Amino acid sequence: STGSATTTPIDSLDDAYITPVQIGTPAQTLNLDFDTGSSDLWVFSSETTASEVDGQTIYTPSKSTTAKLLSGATWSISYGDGSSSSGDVYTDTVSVGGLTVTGQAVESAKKVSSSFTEDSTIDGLLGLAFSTLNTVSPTQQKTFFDNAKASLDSPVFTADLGYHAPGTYNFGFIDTTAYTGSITYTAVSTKQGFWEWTSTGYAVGSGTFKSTSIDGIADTGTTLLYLPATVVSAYWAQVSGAKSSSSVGGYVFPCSATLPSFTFGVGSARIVIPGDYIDFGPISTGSSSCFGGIQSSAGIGINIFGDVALKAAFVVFNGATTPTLGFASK
Repeated sequence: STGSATTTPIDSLDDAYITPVQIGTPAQTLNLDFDTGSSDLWVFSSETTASEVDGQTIYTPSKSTTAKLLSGATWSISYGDGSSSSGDVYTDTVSVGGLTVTGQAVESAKKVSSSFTEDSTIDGLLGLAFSTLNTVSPTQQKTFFDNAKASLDSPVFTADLGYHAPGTYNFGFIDTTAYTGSITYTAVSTKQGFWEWTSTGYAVGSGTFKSTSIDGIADTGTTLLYLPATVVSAYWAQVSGAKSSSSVGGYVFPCSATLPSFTFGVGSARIVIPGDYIDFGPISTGSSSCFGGIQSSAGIGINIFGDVALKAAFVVFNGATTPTLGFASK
């Protein structure tokens, strides 16, 4: 089998991407944030504290004839950005772009933190990291991809995120029309449960390429590109007027400035992030100070190849017995 779904930016900045997901019988369609940095499929629901729901579409398990309570099961998650949620668990039928899993753990939120409530466009998350990070207790549950894997034509999914535009998640096949050149595959460590890999280096604009190993994760659920402070300093030094602002919480720059591209290494291959991808607009409405899309990972404890980087590439998440990542230009 295969599946293919369009993923759509939630706003004009590509702060995140939502993908429609069918849950239950009859189908309840929710717009979920596909997140290769986590491993829980959780949704706003009829069980979510009323005051914490503000415009989201909810899953109502009582209206699904295929929903079954996973008795005794609870979940609770906290994300790198400080947000969180928790609740109980049902199993139900879940379909993504024509690909159907029966008996998928659907984690129903009883509580969500403010940032989720405040974002009316995201109805939940669909985790695509490794199932070892799944938070369901006492019995850990598998991700949608893990459950679908054996049935797929090939045990892979691909992320093709758009710049200020929709893109595509495919399951079970590689669309050879979606990228230019060849796909370069690179080793993955699953030891922290992430799609973790090592970039071979970087370049700033037309500058010479610096060969240096950068360990990080391919994370569709993170907006920006978070890299070591040295790398990030080298980038923003090439932007007139840029500075790191402790009050704002990272690098900012005047919108009158021209942003250089940023290139990262995949083996001997090279992915170029155009400068425009690194602009995240005014820090506040009307401000001439713009927020940068490349920021320091210092104090996160891991480097994160988030949407800023991934949307410059066609990315293969290869779930073969030994997982790998593939990157192509497009």
